[PDB]
Amino acid sequence: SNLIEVFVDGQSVMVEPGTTVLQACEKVGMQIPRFCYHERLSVAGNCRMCLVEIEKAPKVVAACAMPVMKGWNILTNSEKTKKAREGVMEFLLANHPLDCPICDQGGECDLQDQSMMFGSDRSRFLEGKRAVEDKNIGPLVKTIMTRCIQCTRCIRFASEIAGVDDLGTTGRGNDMQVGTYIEKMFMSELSGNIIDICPVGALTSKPYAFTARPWETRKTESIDVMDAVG
Amino acid sequence: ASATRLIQGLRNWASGRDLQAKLQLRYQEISKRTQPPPKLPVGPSHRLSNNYYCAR
Ligand code: SF4
Ligand code: SF4
Ligand code: FES
Repeated sequence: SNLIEVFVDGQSVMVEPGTTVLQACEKVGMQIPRFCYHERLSVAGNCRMCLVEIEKAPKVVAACAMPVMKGWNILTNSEKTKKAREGVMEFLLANHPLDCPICDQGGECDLQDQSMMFGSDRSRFLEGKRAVEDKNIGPLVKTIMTRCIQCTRCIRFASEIAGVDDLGTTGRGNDMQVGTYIEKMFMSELSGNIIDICPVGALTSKPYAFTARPWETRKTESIDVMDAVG
Repeated sequence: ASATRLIQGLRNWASGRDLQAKLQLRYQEISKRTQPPPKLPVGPSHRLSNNYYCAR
């Protein structure tokens, strides 16, 4: 009755047809690591972290936006899956500056967690390390676009939820500045939400900026006020 | 050290172990400080093109 079997590590499970491989792995409990996927936005494929070795094929394919054919067998813990993840993680950490002391996401990074739990232990790339000059987006959001990994998630969030259309990719090669061209103060509603969209420390809060670091705090239940929805 | 031979002989006679030879007051073979700086070798990694973290 409209269910397709996937063999996640040999374990069979039923999946609604048309949905992604990644939702099947999250159904059985697996987390394939991801940087450009999010469970509220459209599914672009620009981060290359979601890869998986599907059997009987010489080519590793993505799992952020893969449709599910009948009767798969998914290997999330094979050899070249780990080699692809270590390779892509070594690619990401080249043009990314040493700011982990002063970056505002010491406890709440994503490069740090996934670089521990999937990445290499030694680096390379002795020269290089380009630098992008920052902008001044607004007095609400502090912005250093050097840490921007060009993951195209603020763009999709803006253009598909904010509806404002004031963010864009510019350029080619390494030189892809994600930002706003005309030096306009990007001011709209929900612009405070963009500092949790950005998975790296590139779009942080302006008044908060250098007052804590997220392992010292303790987290507490509460309810929204001054809005009728809560 | 810094003693005459009479009390030296009294030391070596009260305990016939040749106390003048080794006495646990070092004068010479204190290790000469301000040593040269070391260059630490790195073991079974920084070996390029084969250090696969999937392996080890
Ligand atoms: S986002 Fe910040 S904490 Fe994460 S790797 Fe970059 S500089 Fe370090
Ligand atoms: S600013 Fe942040 S969310 Fe936007 S593309 Fe760069 S890393 Fe991604
Ligand atoms: S999740 Fe970024 S490439 Fe599939």
